[PDB]
Amino acid sequence: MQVILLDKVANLGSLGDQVNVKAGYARNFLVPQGKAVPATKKNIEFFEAR
Amino acid sequence: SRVCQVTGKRPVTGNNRSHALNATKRRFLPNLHSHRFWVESEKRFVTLRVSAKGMRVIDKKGIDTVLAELRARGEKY
RNA sequence: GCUUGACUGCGAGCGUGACGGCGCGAGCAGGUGCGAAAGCAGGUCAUAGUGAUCCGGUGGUUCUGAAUGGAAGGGCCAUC
RNA sequence: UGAGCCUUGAUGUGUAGGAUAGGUGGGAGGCUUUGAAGUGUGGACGCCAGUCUGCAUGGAGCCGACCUUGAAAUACCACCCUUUAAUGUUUGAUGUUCUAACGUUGACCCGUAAUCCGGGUUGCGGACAGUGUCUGGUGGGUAGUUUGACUGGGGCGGUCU
RNA sequence: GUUUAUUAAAAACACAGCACUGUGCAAACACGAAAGUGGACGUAUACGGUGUGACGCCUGCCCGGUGCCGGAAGGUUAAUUGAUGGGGUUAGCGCAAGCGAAGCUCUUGAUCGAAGCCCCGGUAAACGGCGGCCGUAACUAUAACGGUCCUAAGGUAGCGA
RNA sequence: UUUUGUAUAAUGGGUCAGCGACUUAUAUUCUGUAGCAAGGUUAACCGAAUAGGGGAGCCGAAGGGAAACCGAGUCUUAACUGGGCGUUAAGUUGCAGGGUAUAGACCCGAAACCCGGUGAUCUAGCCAUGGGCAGGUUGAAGGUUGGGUAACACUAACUGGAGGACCGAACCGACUAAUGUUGAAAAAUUAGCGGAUGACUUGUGGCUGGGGGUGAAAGGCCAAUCAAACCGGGAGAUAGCU
RNA sequence: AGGGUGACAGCCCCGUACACAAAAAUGCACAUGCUGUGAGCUCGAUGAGUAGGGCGGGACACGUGGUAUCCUGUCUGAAUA
RNA sequence: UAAGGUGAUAUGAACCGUUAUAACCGGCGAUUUCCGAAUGGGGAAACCCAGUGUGUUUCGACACACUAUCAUUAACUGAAUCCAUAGGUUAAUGAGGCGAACCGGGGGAACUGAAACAUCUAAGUACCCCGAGGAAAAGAAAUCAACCGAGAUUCCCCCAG
Repeated sequence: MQVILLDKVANLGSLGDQVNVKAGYARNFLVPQGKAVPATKKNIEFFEAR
Repeated sequence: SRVCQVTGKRPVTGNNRSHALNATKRRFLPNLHSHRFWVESEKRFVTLRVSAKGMRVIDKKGIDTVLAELRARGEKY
């Protein structure tokens, strides 16, 4: 879905991008291993402040 | 048991309505899967008996918010 | 030869069935066909050529229209 | 590799005709020294009929009802249709590789002097397998039932309006 | 040897043997909603199913039908995908005859689409089939033999009174 | 009792006494009776509790048509000389009874179906641990020596003791006949008969449960029973039958 | 009221109507004390894998029918006075 | 409260008491063997076999006390693995079981009726299972109504076969 990147990711990422990703590549790789977070419109200001 | 741990969904019964409307009893099994989840707060691979809808709920609420609901009703995980 | 009465709305009275029904019917109202006219024609000389109901299909009729204005559906007439 | 979508470029031989005219709109001046016609080639399309354009010679012009066409302009400016090509996005299909879901009735460590199970490491498979829902075929393995009546008893034959 | 305890002890059942087929182990198969177990702490010289029933001589012909095994260009084909078309409603426009935007909604279901079936090829120690009709020729007369019937093929060996 | 018809040799009763079968609840219609009368009448509830209060509501004095609608008329049709249905007949509430409806519905009686439990101390198969098979006979493989062979073969005694082997008690089974048939016995006795070192038999304990088990296969067995055990429940199943 | 006493009892007896009683335990009432709980006013905030939809069912008298509403096994999926 | 009394079959025997400690009845206690949720482990229920702690004018043997499982909380220890968790020990509190009906919820037939029977009916009935209470359940409107309004839920009578 709408996850935002956080790292030195390959060629879809620029340290934070709103992309259209699938659910299976979202969880177990990008959810809790690091590097992403689901964009529930509360975290879009919270981690950009970080 | 075939009970979803997150959403509490349990198998219900039904009928196989044919072309001649003959009633035959059967069950409605959920799309349950034993998925291994990772948490940041406890640093542990936590396996949970969840459904296909249960995976959809746990993505929006979060991996740690659902465990607060299992904490409140005394479930084990 | 000319033609659409193989008309529509009705119908006193009667035959015939346990019933559902079926069969005959002068006459009236409307509009016709034929004959100059009186008149005759509501199918075939008559009696066999048939199927109830339910659920629906089609056309017409605003008849009904679960707040109102419609509509869906139902009903009635024709018909499968 | 099949499709849409977005810029970017090509693309249109009924026939008379200065000539391989896409249609509607504004439209009698735009463009050229922010260097033009007209000649000379490379790449290229293709019904080899011709055309576009980089480079370059060139060194100051070409146009419009022009007469013809069922419809007039490479005079310019617009949104575009026909067909076609290459980048770029999007959605599917096919094939390869890979790991992180998932499988492990391979190995090892610990709970634990424990053949289960749970946790961890690692190997091998791997988005297959299998499961859930929906759905086509198969299915006496099983379940509920049906298989008519008159009839010189029943059956055979025959009949039912 | 076994069996109808309690009317049938056998020509029945079983039997080693033979043959077919399934099965590469987390096996096929089976008990179980499942877990798990049996199979088996076994590994195709093994296991499960099926028919036949020591041994000796042997086991012919026929794949059309029905089953199974594959093969697949096409036909047909579910869920799904919702392309078009029709209808209702009304902002507006028409003194009205009516028409009808957007949105919502009813309905219609082109295209996509697997196995199966049709189709194509095998398989009889698969279920099964192994037939008629006419014409002769030593004493009855055979059916050697000769035509036909294309439904796939018309009794081989051995036995029979 | 049932029949066209019973002394019927058609069914039923040994006798006596007790017991035993057209009910009840709620609705509706009809009749009788009683009250009021174009009106009649309450239900729950309240309650000075069978009074009284309560008129929610039901039924009747108006019908016709599918209906809108119209109305002593209405429908049918363009409209009916008409026609169909109505107007010109007092109902209503109790009580008793004759019926019907729903309930088991006059009483007794099925074979079976379904659910929840109980049983492998009998029997079928299996698992674990133990036991039993008197006596006699046939004399396999192997072994040794001699004969025999060019060398094996082959053969002779001796040795050895194999067998779902032979005969025959215990034990297990039940082929034939008699007795037995309200038996001594709800399958037995006597005399013959089969197996009897095996696919045997047996004690004790364990496992497999009903649409299931097990079955060297009879559709047998699963507590004197099995073409689906037993018990309890739905259940007063149902019966157009006696 | 009723029962008994040698056959049928208002006056024989137990009782009956009526009039009374609780050391102790306990029920229900009010009154007060104690410790927590929370009042009243103003200003807000508004319950998302949820409503709804496809397929497959179930429940509403209503059997999918033109079928509203409610529940959901499956697959998805809003708006924010 | 009392002049009688030691329950009954059931007498008899031996006694008690008569002016307040005979008996009878009521409240509160004491005792309460063994089995049974059975709870120290087992068990063919009324039996067997222990652990820890404590006690002897007789420190042998016996007697006294405690020791189930699960849930929460707290303390102490404690792996693979560094932290950390899993796990282990101990303590406090609570739960367990029985019981006739009623209530809610999870599952859920068939006979029969349809003059057969499959949709249907029987019927969410019987039964099974779980949970709770003196009642339970439901309960303050995303409810009805129709342009007037009503104002949670439950129960009864009508509407109405």
